Amino acid sequence: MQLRRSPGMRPMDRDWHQERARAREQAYSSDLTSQFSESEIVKYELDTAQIDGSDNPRTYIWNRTIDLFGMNGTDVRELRNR
Amino acid sequence: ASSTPQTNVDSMGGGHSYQFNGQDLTFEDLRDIKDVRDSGGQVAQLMDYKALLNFGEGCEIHVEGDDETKQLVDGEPMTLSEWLEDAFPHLDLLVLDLGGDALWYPYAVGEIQETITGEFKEALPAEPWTLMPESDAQGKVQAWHQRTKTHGGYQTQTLPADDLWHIVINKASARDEVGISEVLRNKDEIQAFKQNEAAINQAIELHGFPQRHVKVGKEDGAPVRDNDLRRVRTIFDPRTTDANTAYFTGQDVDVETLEAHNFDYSAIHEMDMRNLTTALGLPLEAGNVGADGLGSGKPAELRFALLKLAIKANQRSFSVQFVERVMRPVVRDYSPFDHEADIRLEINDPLEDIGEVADLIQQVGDYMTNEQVAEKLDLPAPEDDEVADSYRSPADMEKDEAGV
Amino acid sequence: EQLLEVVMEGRELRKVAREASNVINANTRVGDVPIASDEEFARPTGQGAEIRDDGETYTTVAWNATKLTEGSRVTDEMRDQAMVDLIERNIQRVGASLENGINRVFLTELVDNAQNNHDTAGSNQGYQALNSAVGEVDKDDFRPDTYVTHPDYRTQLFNDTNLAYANRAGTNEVLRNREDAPIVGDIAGLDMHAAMSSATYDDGTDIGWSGGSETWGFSSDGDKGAVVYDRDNIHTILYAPNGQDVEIKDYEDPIRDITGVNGRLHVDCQYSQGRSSATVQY
Amino acid sequence: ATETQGEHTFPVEVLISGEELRGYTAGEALSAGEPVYLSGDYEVSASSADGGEFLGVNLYDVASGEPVALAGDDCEVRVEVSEQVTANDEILPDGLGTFETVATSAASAGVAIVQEGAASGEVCEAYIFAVQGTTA
Amino acid sequence: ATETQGEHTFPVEVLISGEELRGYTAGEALSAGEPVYLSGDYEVSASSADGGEFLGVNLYDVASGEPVALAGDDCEVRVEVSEQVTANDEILPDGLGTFETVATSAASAGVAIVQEGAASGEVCEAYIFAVQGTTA
Ligand SMILES: [K+]
Ligand SMILES: [K+]
Ligand SMILES: [Mg+2]
Ligand SMILES: [Mg+2]
Ligand SMILES: [Mg+2]
Ligand SMILES: [Mg+2]
Ligand SMILES: [Mg+2]
Ligand SMILES: [Mg+2]
Ligand SMILES: [Mg+2]
Ligand SMILES: [Mg+2]
Ligand SMILES: [Mg+2]
Repeated sequence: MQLRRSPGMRPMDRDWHQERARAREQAYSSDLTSQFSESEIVKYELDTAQIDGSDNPRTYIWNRTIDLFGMNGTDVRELRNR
Repeated sequence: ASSTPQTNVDSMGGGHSYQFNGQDLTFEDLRDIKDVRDSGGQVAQLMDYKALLNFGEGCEIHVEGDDETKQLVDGEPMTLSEWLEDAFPHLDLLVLDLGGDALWYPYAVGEIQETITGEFKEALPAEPWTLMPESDAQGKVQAWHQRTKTHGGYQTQTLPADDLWHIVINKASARDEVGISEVLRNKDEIQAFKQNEAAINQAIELHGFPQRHVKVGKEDGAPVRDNDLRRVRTIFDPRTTDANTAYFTGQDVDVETLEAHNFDYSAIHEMDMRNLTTALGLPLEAGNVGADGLGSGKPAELRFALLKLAIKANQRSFSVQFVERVMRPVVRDYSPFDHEADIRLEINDPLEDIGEVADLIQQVGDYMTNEQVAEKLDLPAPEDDEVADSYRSPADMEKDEAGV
Repeated sequence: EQLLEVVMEGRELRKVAREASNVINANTRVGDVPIASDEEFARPTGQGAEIRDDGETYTTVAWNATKLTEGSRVTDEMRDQAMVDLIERNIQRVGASLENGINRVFLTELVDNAQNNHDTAGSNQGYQALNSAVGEVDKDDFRPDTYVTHPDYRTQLFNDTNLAYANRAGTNEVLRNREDAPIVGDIAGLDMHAAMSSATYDDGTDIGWSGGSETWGFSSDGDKGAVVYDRDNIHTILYAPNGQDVEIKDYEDPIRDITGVNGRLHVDCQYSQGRSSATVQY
Repeated sequence: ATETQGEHTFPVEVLISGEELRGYTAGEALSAGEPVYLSGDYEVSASSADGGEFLGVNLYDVASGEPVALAGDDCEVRVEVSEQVTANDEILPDGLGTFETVATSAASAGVAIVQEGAASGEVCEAYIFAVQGTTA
Repeated sequence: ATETQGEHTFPVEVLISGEELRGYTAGEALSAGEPVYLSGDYEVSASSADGGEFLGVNLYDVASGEPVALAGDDCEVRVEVSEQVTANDEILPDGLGTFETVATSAASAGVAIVQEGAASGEVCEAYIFAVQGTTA
């Protein structure tokens, strides 16, 4: 008998996909204990997700405190040479 | 030029594998269409109204120069139209079934059937959710792949495209032989509709009704425990209460109310319906919803023009394919007539105002032959060819002949 | 955009028993097939002497079909939130598990109760082993028409120069299409081939199953790697209370948010004449 | 508790049969298949090594304080054993997240009976037939 | 086990109530109403005397190697006793295919409670409340 939280069932759950994707987009690093709830780490099996901050758009978008040139909001992975 | 196409088509790939496209759909996607169709409620009723508008008004068969076809079929004369009307006795039902299927699914599909003697029996539809086409490098259907429920699972076969027939209403391009499901095309709008319906129903249960909240004890006073609340719950139990119950208390009992928390579920329902009806191309009125300034005048005339144009486009698309891929093969293989004849199948317009057509005839009948009048009026032409061909009324000639 | 709406399949075992044996759709879960005695020789006698009796004696092979079952239970919270139809997936799995069940019952009877054996002792394991095994059955006055084969045996057989060389096979089909070649189903007088999976035979290592007498395989001293037999003399007896065949039912719990799918079939497998069958041994 | 199939590791479904699913608060972080006992009011924690600490097996991984589904007694379960076991052996929570036999333990009665035998570190199939608490 | 009506003998229905019906292979030929225990992987055999050997009662007659349905914990059953029994007696397998009282046996704990008394060699009605395995 399988509940939605049961270990053999997690890959069938739409929310397990959605929250793992959403976790990768929120993180700045692989340090899960710092960034997430113990509940999220267990429920979405975040040890197994390749969380490292590389999939977060704010890693690449410039957001300098003083901007005289409208440079903020440019994403480096969208330039000519990326 | 050339005798085979020399532009390529997108319509080739790794079969029913793990990629996503409108022609690359799986048997699971076909059963997903079937589940939306089966499960009823508002979504199914709208798509049934769409089928009834396009195909529910019935049909007529024409042959250009029909009388010239006159030939003995079985010791008695028929024309090709008379033979087709005997070959397809219940064509009004068949057109509604196939026309319905071809709106829901990417295609309607079926078989020719013979008697044991080998005379034509019927065109027999097949369950479209069970069948998918296999296509060549130029997008033409080579084989049909079927899977169906069987004792303990699914039973599978392949059939040659040479002895099925299929019809496509919705297409990605005029080159597309596989077509598009309007259900799968608009699946997001269908999901959004169903989610908001569930959300409204749940919200009505929680929030649509007031609820009693008895608070017990003085504020900053002695605490009241669960066993103490049990003896209070007994006094105010809603199952035991009746409309004109009165209450007597000390100062430290408060009968508060969770009010019904007003939200405009009517406007949410109207918004969902406006989204879904327009997604399915129906007028808003098909969903039992209306709007200001759209009920009359040029604003009404336009939306009904758009609807009638949409219907004509579907009707012609179906009519041509049914004649070319069902009727002509049946004439060719089971009939003494010429299959290259100018057969037409025309499907009736669902929204004709007979009273407007009648008033048109009053105004300009003086410029129409009696047969043209009979056609517009939807009646058989006169039995006498000069009467049929003449312009002035059959009654107006008949009263003059009575003058002889 | 939306995530991948897909599941990748596991290993699928080869299912052949319904084709590779005589199938009886029994009216009862237990029953009997009647068997006649062997042919004899009319005895010499003098003139005017009494003709002695030696009439046809009979016996039976009993069938005793066992309910194979497989089941699954899932919460409606999971069923509603699934990537794909979980009930369709569990239906397909349950159906597959019962077909695999039939094939285990069939193959275990087929291998254990075949009354003849050809021991290859290594050496000539290809066409010569099939011809020798037909010889063993022919020597008991039956004629086989089918063979059942392990993956190891298939690999040996398709390395045999008598099949792998177009000159020697008379066609290049075995070299081109291997198992799908028409010669592979038309060899040594056998007009059918039934390619089995390795896991099919009952080792007794699987839960709820207690093993057969042999080792099924073709890669170590004493393994049985093929069976050459008469398809009309091995019976697969299927019984179902509510139809001809496997029944799947959709359970829904009276109280909890639980749904499930359960399949069942009753199967037995029995030789009519075990002498009509020979195993091939490594 | 894990099954290997080629490259892949699959979690075994813990509950084979039964409907004695019952919900408790996790007193600590717990993982699927662990034996647990009552540690506070409706609160369950991982069982210690001998008698008197068993209510059921945890069905899914939980953080501390989350609600836990247990398979109680009257259930058949797939469980990891820390030692060799055989059919008819009574087994008991081991203190290590596994079970072990009553014969090995300091106790004299089990909580489950082995239906299918298993080696040390393998998955056994067993029927849970009893709970154990504080008798003093 | 049998009941008599006029000249006729009828088989008794071994099960009165309960849903705890479970499937095993028979390790030998068994008769309906016999107490049985695990003797191999999912394999059951007739219980010997004095405890440590009871999973349930066999529900219908079987030959060796056939699948047997068995009633266990939470079932209420009609079973033949070896000796006189009374309501509230604890009973356990006798080693003879019957049950007997704990009081008569060398054991100290039973497996079923007698709900309706019976004389020697006839059917009592009893509720099965426990299983017994190898504790060593
Ligand atoms: K110890
Ligand atoms: K004794
Ligand atoms: Mg106070
Ligand atoms: Mg019989
Ligand atoms: Mg005589
Ligand atoms: Mg004789
Ligand atoms: Mg012989
Ligand atoms: Mg090839
Ligand atoms: Mg149960
Ligand atoms: Mg009960
Ligand atoms: Mg119980």
